[PDB]
Amino acid sequence: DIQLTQSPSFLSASVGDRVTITCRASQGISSYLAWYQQKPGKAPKLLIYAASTLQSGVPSRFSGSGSGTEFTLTISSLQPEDFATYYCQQLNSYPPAFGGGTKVEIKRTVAAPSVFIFPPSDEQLKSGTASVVCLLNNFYPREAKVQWKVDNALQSGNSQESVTEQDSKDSTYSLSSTLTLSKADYEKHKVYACEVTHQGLSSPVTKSFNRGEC
Amino acid sequence: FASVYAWNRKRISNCVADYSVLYNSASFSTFKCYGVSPTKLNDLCFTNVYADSFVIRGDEVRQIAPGQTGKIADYNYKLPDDFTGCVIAWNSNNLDSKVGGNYNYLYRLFRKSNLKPFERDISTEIYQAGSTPCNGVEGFNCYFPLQSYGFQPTNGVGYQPYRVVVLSFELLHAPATVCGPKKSTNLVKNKCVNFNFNGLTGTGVLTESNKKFLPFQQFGRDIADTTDAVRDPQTLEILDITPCSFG
Amino acid sequence: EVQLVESGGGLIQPGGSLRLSCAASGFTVSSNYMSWVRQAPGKGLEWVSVIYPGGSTFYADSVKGRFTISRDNSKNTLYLQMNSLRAEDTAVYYCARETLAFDYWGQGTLVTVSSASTKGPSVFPLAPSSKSTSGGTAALGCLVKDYFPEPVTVSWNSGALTSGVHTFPAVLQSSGLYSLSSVVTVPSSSLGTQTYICNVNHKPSNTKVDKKVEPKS
Amino acid sequence: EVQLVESGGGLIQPGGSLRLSCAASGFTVSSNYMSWVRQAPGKGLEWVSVIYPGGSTFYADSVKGRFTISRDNSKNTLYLQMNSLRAEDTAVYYCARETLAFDYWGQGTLVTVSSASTKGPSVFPLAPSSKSTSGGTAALGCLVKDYFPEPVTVSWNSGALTSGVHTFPAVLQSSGLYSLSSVVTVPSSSLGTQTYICNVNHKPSNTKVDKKVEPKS
Ligand SMILES: *[C@@H]1O[C@H](CO)[C@@H](O[C@@H]2O[C@H](CO)[C@@H](O)[C@H](O)[C@H]2NC(C)=O)[C@H](O)[C@H]1NC(C)=O
Repeated sequence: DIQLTQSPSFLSASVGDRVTITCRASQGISSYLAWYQQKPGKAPKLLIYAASTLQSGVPSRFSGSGSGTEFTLTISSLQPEDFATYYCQQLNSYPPAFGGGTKVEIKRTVAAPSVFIFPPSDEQLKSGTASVVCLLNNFYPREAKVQWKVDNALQSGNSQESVTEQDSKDSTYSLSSTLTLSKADYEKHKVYACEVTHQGLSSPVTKSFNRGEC
Repeated sequence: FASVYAWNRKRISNCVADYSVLYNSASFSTFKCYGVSPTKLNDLCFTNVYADSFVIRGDEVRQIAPGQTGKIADYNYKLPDDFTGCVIAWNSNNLDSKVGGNYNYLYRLFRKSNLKPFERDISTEIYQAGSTPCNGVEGFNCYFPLQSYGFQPTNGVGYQPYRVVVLSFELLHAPATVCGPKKSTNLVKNKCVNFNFNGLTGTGVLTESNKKFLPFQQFGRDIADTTDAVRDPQTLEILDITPCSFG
Repeated sequence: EVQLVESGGGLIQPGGSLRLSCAASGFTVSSNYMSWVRQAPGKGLEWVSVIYPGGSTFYADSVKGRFTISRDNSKNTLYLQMNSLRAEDTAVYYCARETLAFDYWGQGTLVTVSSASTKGPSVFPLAPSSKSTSGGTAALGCLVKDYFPEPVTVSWNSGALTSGVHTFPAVLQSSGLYSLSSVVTVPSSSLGTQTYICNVNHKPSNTKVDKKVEPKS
Repeated sequence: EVQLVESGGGLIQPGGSLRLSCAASGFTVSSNYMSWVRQAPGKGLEWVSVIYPGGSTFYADSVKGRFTISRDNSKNTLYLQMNSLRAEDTAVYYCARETLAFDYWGQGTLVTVSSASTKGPSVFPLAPSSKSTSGGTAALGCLVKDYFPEPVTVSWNSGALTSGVHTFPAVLQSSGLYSLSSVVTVPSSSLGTQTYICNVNHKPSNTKVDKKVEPKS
């Protein structure tokens, strides 16, 4: 029997508020564990000691609440800069069990994207392939749609997107969609268009170019 | 009981030890014997028995054994590699764990070097980590070396307190010492019998005597030096020993 | 105070091997509980091994055996010599100084794929254009594609521009190679005016190329 | 049915070593006579080792000792761990499933030179020209030179053109490095018209470069 700790993940809030995260303990543990802050693409940093005695070098926003089981952390008066996951552990015992991690989102309001379409560089068309990039800059609701169209034909299954972590300054997202074609197939059509749908747009925005027009 | 980092040490000495009341008490969760299997304890004699006592977690009872590693066996209590005694352990959640946490049971978690077997270390110097002289001050590069089990009654097994007693039989080079209890049947009389009177082994008919030893003499001898009277150890009466018939 | 740095990650196949050196930048690795923490990408953490100030091992469950930890106090180095990687550990490795809890633990990567490409970039500049221009600002960037060895970096002007510079997560194609594109916005009055050169560095290989992005012809 | 593939070849010096993995793509390597067949280039074959369904070794004459075979049935892998290569084995290695005769045996290479260069290509495009043009067709190609690690490949248009594409045997210079040139003919009406990009891949290294060939300026 090992302990299996659990967490109600995927939080979403606004700044200056109260939020509270609990950590189950599916066995009788005592009262010695720890919380960590894992910003994305970085090393963890422990906040709560082996109970609630918050380790030094931290602000006054965290309040670890300890018990026999069902431990619980609480953030009051949020600040835009805590974009990361929070884990549980369990000191003392050698092989320790870790949590499941809770990402926490940060609500904003309404901010449409700047859109921009980039045709393939002349160097790449030598190589024999065409990447067509479309960029969506800064934007709260990430539930954006990127529809590629080639000569007004909606393109399915030759694109890839990725999205950035919520920005620590202005709490926005940015998205890059890449359409990949062969040189041969690229040279068979004229208008390349990228149509972005988003809540901050009253009707969708299309940025487009015409292959071969300086 | 006693802490785990300053265990106790009782030196049991000359007496009559009955390891059967221990072995069959069924109240012990762990009774391992290493030098000697348990049932043959009440049939051997040594020079000294030592008994060490302390309190640990539930799942650290597997480090009280010859040849282990871990924070307990490394530097709290180390058993030599040719141990001879037995290790006994039983759960004690109701006695030692108290609501809010019993912070009186500490253990050592930092030491320069692992203990020699049966060595003991009650010092409390700051475990200087960083090259920077600690100067007896806490902070960075210097940890206090003792931590405390915070025992609580709602702890899963394996975190509840177990009490442990380690019996170690040793045999220096003396003349003798403690051994297990002896026995005896019913001294019969007027029948050719095979007898043993605390060492005197013989055969013959036993009969009530009317001689009077001095009150420190055990058996009597004849001219030509043959045992012909004994004294019964329990009732302290003199009995003659005549041979049974031949011809 | 203490600034643990680690080195030794790369790419290898099963039955391979690899020594990792948790270089104790900082003091006294002779007398501290140290450990290795592992996480696969997109997953929670996992614990690997641990050394005692006095010498003990206690390896984890699945990596029981086939995996060795040691220290060197005079060099202030922790040594992790592994071998026979089931390639199922392809993970991001951390070494942390357990001080009654943990904390103080650098970072370092590894991948154990059953292949090798190790090639490097295919860089193109995505020019600033009026289709990207809107009012006061316009965006330009660099597309770095088709590379296997995951850790790759693109900076803007040797690390000068930090405003608007946003590198998007790399994408894994069906071909098996990664690709990404990093873009930055800059006032539309400044299309070609100043320097905007993306510095592409591929650390598993030794690729270093600077590409200038200029408005479309 | 059974499509044995092998992996593990490369370059090393004497006293070196190397594990080869005859990956039994296909079934039941637990119960089959397997063996290693060797040939030096320009030479006839030679037999190396053999495993029985039940475990026995019987190594060859010159490679008696210093050379170890084994299997793994649960992984369906044959393992050939060698060491202390007299460098006199520089050869092309095959592993074959003996089924009362032989057959069913993939391929795989190795070289044991007493040096290392490992560098890769030096690619130039040999342009189509009127001195190469004659009537209806004209020839163009790619010259890939100065590399040590023998296995190198050049394709035309990512493997598209199979007509007229002919890669000539690599030549070994006095410098010690190899060189070759692959040429393809294409209608003279189509000098620059379509795509003709040679894809150079160097597998011991990780070199991948595409070079376009166009008529002379
Ligand atoms: C050894 O123990 C027995 C009892 O176990 C003692 O027997 C007692 O002797 C006295 C005589 O002074 C009687 O009054 C008691 O009733 C006896 N007890 C029993 C249970 O029979 C015996 O005396 C002891 N040995 C010595 C030397 O005192």
